[PDB]
Amino acid sequence: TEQEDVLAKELEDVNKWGLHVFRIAELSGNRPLTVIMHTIFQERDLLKTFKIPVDTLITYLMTLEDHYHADVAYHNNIHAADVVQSTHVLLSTPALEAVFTDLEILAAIFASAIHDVDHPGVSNQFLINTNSELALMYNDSSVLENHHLAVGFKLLQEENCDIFQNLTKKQRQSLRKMVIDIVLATDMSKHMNLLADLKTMVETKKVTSSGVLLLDNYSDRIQVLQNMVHCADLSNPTKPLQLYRQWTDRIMEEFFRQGDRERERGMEISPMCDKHNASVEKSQVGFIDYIVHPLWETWADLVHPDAQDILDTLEDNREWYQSTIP
Amino acid sequence: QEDVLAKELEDVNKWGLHVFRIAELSGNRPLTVIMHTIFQERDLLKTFKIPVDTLITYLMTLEDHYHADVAYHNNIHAADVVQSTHVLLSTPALEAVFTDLEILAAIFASAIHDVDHPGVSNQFLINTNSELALMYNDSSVLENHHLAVGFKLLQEENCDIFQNLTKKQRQSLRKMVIDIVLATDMSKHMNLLADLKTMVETKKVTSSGVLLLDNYSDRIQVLQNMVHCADLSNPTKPLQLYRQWTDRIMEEFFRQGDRERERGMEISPMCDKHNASVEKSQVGFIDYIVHPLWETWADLVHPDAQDILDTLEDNREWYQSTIPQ
Ligand SMILES: COc1cc(C[C@H]2C(=O)OC[C@@H]2Cc2ccc(OC)c(OC)c2)ccc1O
Ligand SMILES: COc1cc(C[C@H]2C(=O)OC[C@@H]2Cc2ccc(OC)c(OC)c2)ccc1O
Ligand SMILES: [Mg+2]
Ligand SMILES: [Mg+2]
Ligand SMILES: [Zn+2]
Ligand SMILES: [Zn+2]
Repeated sequence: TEQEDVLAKELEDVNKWGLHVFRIAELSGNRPLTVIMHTIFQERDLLKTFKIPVDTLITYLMTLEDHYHADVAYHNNIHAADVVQSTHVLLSTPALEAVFTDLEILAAIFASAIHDVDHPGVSNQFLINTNSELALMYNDSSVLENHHLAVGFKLLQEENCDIFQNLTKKQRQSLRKMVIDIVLATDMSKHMNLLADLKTMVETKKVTSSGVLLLDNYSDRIQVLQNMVHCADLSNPTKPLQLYRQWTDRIMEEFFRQGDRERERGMEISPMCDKHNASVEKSQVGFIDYIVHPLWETWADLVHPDAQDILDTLEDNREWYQSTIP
Repeated sequence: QEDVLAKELEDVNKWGLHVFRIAELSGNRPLTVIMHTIFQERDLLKTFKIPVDTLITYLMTLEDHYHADVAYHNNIHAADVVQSTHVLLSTPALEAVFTDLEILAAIFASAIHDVDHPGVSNQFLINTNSELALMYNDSSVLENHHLAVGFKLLQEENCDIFQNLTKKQRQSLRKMVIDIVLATDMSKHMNLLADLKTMVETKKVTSSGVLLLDNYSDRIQVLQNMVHCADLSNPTKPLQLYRQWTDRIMEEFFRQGDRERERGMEISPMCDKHNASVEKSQVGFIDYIVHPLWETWADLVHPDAQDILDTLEDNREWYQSTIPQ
């Protein structure tokens, strides 16, 4: 119960950017997704709101967590827990106070939890180019993301796993649609289109008399949730450096293992996946400059000035990686 | 009785092929015999080095994955859509538009476009929480499944009709086939029609009247609308054919409505056998869907679709006359 006390203390940071998610994974016995989701559901009163039995929540979360691969270095249950917790912090931003309903909040957190389930540790392009069964099933289109949704939803049908058993039919239908719309938007090939649309929304943004974002139709509401989860998914370089560097080590391992499979198959090796011709530091600076900072600066504009500290951390971490190059 | 079948197959280039007769005379293999005939007529076996035995083995296996107990979405419909696409690809206004790989993709897409169809709609599959809708996240559920089956069957023994295509050819063909079949999702009708109207408004032609389509986006949109028109071509056929298609779709609709009734769900439009108006539904279908679509097609290929449009308007007038005052 001493370990349990230490875990509880660490979970006190669940509302903070920079939670010690790797320490939570160890202290929880490799159940970071289960314990962070349960803590967040308690913090947001979601079990009471949606009449979710606690044993059903825990059973589902444990089964979902089991369907992340413990043998992939990056796209595992720790990444899922991190994206869940990051989405939870973004949802609490002052610019969004009272903007989303409880069902939308539930959808965004559930989408984050399932968004990479059963990820094999290789990209959509690799699955397409190797004629995989997954790419055959999904017609080369959002292959991974369609699979993560189908698994996340199928698991609700296992014994004592239907956490949505007490929602109305209309609530379940709406939640299902929003979860699909959010996870499909995490397909990395959609990033540019998603950001272009977010930029349009910032350029045209409306704020209520209370100072919060005005979102008066489904398209705008879902677009904000899609970009929120995509920011959470691309949040590693915005975290304190000791967390960011562990994420870099993990993604590089997954990339290099994919590159080794590509090399052995005589395929051209994907960018950043050739361990014999890699520049990890240049690759992080490029990732920040071309992808992560454009996205996060736009998100920070949407919610100005709420995300200023996050953006400042991203910029400091860019400067740090750059300083290692010369 | 291969002589009568060969005679019937001599009409493979004509709108109004006796496809039901062919289905009967071929021992319920219209898809195989019509695909084979078209591949010969277009010299596709030589062009793509397709071994004839592989072609037949694949076609028979694909045909077997259409359900024999579904009245409309079966192998006869697949064969009809194939042959209708084959005729549309020969529209004079489209001469020189499409490459041989694009022709191959449109015909293969038509052949597979409804394979393994269970005889119920996407909305039925979604609202019944079916395994198919769970797999495909409620999005083009049937059409994703038809593509996955159609491609998976190429992996059966002696079924890889594309074995001698180059690697780039196979990649391009696969993408085009996916783009075409997913566009056959009926819920996309208005979007496709909009694309088609835009292409008509901005159409570039030679001084002969031949369409010039420079970019892939425009050409795939033409092929999407072409296969969609073929899919929605029953009311533009000779009336004796059209009336058989109406009988078949109504049987399939009513069976869906019977399953819906027994499961106590709301019965979909046209699916309630105790409350149906078959003839009014056909006139409505032509007025709101098939005629707008085919008139826009006819504008795109003006004036080469005028006989097809003529037949459609004749058949509309006939069905209207069957509705009493
Ligand atoms: C959307 O843009 C990109 C997407 C991708 C593929 C993504 C994926 O599939 O899993 C994660 C990958 C994003 C990523 C996360 C953490 C990183 O470092 C900690 C990192 O380093 C390069 C890259 C690569 C490069 C891109 O530019
Ligand atoms: C795109 O618009 C619609 C689509 C649909 C659903 C389609 C489908 O899934 O299978 C075939 C159906 C089209 C169809 C074909 C032949 C017909 O009669 C010979 C017919 O009669 C009503 C309707 C129904 C109504 C529509 O208006
Ligand atoms: Mg993902
Ligand atoms: Mg279809
Ligand atoms: Zn992810
Ligand atoms: Zn069809």
